[PDB]
Amino acid sequence: QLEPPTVVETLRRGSKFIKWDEETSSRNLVTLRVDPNGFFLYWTGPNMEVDTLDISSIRDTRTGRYARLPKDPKIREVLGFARLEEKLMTVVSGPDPVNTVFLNFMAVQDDTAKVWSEELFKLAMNILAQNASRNTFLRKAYTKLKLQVNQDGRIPVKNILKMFSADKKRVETALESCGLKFNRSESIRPDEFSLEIFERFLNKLCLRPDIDKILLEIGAKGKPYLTLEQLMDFINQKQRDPRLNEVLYPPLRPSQARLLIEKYEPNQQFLERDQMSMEGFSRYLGGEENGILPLEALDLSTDMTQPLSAYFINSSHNTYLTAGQLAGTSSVEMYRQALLWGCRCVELDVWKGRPPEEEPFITHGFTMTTEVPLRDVLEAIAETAFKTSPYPVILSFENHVDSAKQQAKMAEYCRSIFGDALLIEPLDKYPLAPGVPLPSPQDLMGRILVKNKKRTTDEGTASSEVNATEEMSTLVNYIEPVKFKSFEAARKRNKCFEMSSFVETKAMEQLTKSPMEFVEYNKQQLSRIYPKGTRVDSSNYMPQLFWNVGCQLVALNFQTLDVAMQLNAGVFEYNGRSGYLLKPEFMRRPDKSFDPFTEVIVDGIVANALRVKVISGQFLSDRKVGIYVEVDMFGLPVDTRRKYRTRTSQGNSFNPVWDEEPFDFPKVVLPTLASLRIAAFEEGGKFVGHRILPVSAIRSGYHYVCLRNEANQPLCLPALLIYTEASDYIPDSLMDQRARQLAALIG
Ligand SMILES: [Ca+2]
Repeated sequence: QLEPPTVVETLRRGSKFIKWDEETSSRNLVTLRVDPNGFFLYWTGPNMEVDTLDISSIRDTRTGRYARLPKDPKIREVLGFARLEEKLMTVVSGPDPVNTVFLNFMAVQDDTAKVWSEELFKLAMNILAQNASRNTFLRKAYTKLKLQVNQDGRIPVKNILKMFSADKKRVETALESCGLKFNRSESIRPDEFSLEIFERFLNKLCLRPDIDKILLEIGAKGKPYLTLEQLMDFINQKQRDPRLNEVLYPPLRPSQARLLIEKYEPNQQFLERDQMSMEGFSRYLGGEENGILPLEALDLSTDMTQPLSAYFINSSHNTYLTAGQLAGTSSVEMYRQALLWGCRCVELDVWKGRPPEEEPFITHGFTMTTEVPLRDVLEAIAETAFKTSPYPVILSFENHVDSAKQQAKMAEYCRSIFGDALLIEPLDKYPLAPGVPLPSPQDLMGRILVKNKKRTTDEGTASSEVNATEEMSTLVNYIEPVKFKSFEAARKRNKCFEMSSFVETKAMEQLTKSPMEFVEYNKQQLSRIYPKGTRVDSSNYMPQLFWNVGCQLVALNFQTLDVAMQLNAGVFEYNGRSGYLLKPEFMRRPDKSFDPFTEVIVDGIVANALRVKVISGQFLSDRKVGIYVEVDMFGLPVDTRRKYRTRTSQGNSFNPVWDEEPFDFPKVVLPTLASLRIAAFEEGGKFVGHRILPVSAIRSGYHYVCLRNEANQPLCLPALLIYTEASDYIPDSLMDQRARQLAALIG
């Protein structure tokens, strides 16, 4: 039921806006249009050149009172400064939550900005628009070329030369072949640059012997075409998924297989005889029908009824910072970016107020950073708590205010800002008695829970907390922190609404010492882990180390995107970006038990066996440089193999072909926790793209994988071509041993 991106009628034609820059302090009058496929937001600016904004890279559009107000008096004199409030709209785009740009537009009509903001936020955060197929990204590149015209309304050659900048001579060679004007400028009329000419230009620019090898291997030892039984047997032999059932996902019939030939083959002579040439099969391999993940993977199809303790929750740590821990600058924008990305547990370190006024502020503990006040932070959390996923957001207070007047001021702020969302009273079905589990995420849709006390040197400043008052301890009902004594002692206590906060090193000690008791603890209560205090440059531990034993709130640092943050943002993308993933069956049922450090297969869990072979790649860069591709697998410490690599291609960043043996992962013990990680690098270590695929729902056969950038935003051109084969498994000093097992996962 996930819709395709549909551009409404009032955006295809476009309205008028008054784009104002705060820096240049200027006024222009532009017209905002969205192209009919839903790819760009383009406008003809003052310099007669069409500016474009990629609509997939929009983080937030905010209008009304949340929009940016001008602080230059002369630009308010220009705009004439309360109906003038709601005619504002700002668009927030960028490649990571830190380095965001702003685009300010003021409408000229009456009540258009609300419709424009809502339609742009719907077109940006779409699910099927992000997980598209390969042909859609090629058409996205074509629409990018068709929009950006010059002052004479033609397409200059320099845009085509800046697109495929990994060569020169083949570009004008193929343009001379296809019948195009190759020159310095050449002023190409857009009528003679339709989509078929673009497809001919790409097919004569990049020759594909790999698809010729695939056509050689799938039974076309006769040259030209494919018959119905050959194409049907290719699909039903290679492209199946043998883990599923043959009665729920039925095999392909020729009556359904004729529609693919009627849809993809361009040649009318092969079509009447029901055949498929090479030019049609190459179009088939990147369509809607043959993707890398099925559409059930990203749809909100997870059973959201289980207790809250059975859910990996996307969390953050020191969300106010934007740089290193010591001398950073605190900012309120990072709360909005974290909540709009999909984080659900943010942090607040509150401090006491000054003599002359009274206000608590948020900053790091005496390391000489900046200061933001608490009211703006709570307003930003109230604004962007449910703009992306209607599911409960846990606030994590780290209180330091010792003057109870300011504590009652903070409690009154929290009550007056949020409203009905804040969980001020416990629920009817679930009381706070020893014996009853936590509520469900479905029961708390749209609510906000706080985490405060209710009446060391490595932990940072989060160990000298202050005791509560009778005002701020009313709000703490379901998630209340408590000091951790033992596992059997906190298991005989049987109070499910407790939770404990660890530091990274104490959690590593508890994981190496007694893992089964840690898993049995995590079936009932919540447990949050934050990184240590030694990390002054905002590094990240690998969160799989604590996802293995069922920790729910594994807090990370959102400012820097290393491999840990890449894995976190990649694995919480599924389940509709809701921020909640379900734990597997053997870590939330109280009768089953298993060791997380096992090395043989676990009874009652069906193992898998995966085999990945990289074939080729396309348009991976914009310069002559080599390319190599990495394949890693995270998971349980028996499954984690992150050594594999391919040989470096020579100077082919345009169509390199690798040719070696596949990478075998022949015994995956717990398959519904492993996460395959394909990544491509230039020679020397420059990052190109990566892609996170879970092993529980990856397809088999030849597929196109479209790489993403560091913050999981879809790149247009670069795309690998892999061949995977998933199948069911057919069988043929202690602390030293635990650290030896954890070495490859730590890295
Ligand atoms: Ca903190």
